[PDB]
Amino acid sequence: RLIYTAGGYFRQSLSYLEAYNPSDGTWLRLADLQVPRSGLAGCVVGGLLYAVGGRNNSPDGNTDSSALDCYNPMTNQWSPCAPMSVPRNRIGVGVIDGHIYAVGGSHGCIHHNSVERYEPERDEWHLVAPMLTRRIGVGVAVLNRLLYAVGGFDGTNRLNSAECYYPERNEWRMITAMNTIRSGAGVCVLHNCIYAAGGYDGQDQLNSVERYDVATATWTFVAPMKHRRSALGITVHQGRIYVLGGYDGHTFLDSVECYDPDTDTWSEVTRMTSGRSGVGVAVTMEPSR
Repeated sequence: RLIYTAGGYFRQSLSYLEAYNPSDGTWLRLADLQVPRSGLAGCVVGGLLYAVGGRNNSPDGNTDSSALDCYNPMTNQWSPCAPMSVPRNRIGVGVIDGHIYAVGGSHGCIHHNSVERYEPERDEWHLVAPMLTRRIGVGVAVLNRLLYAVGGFDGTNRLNSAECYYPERNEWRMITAMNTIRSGAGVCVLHNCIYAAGGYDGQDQLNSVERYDVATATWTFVAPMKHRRSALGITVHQGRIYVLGGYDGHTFLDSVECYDPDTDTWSEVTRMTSGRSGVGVAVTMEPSR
């Protein structure tokens, strides 16, 4: 029931965990991340909210993060998990069958093509087959138990290419590229389509939104957001898409926009308590309190 946003960046990495109630209007302030992190991803397995990778930008210094941390709304408490094999700033993650897949990201000057899988019931990570492409700022979505990695930055070029991970074959296969090159887009799975919203093509922050249909293996341009934004947070709540924050080339946005697929329209629904980009976002049960 609530939209949780963890971490982010507002001229320094942030610790915030805040949850938006799309009915009430309210933002709830919850327990801070142990460590401030930007460029992380969020996901939910078995009701727990996971914060994965990212980077700690502080005045004391900067360090990419391999950390996995788990938040429990019934206790309003964070607990650490076993970390990834490598730090991963600007990671994408997706969940297949109760397992968390960590995709791409960077570590200093290394641009990962590696991919690894977390099993919550054993608190253990294992490497899986690497992507065909090094991708940082990669968008990740799962559609029909397949894991898609969309766009990103390979360290030299930004990418419109997409590829598809078959968990039980353990291999990646290229699929149809998007219309638009995008790093730091919001990618999620609505109904039966993969959406890719915003991002950065190396010249402009983007407001366009496109969506992949597996059946026709085709990307179709849809209604664009109101605000160009890169490094936005994104999630799906009650059959609608929410995008949070991001960076428009000048300001760190607090704008939250909501996409209604039955009307193909975006509208602004709230403002975050403060502008930020690079947050981790996901949906789970509201805190007991």
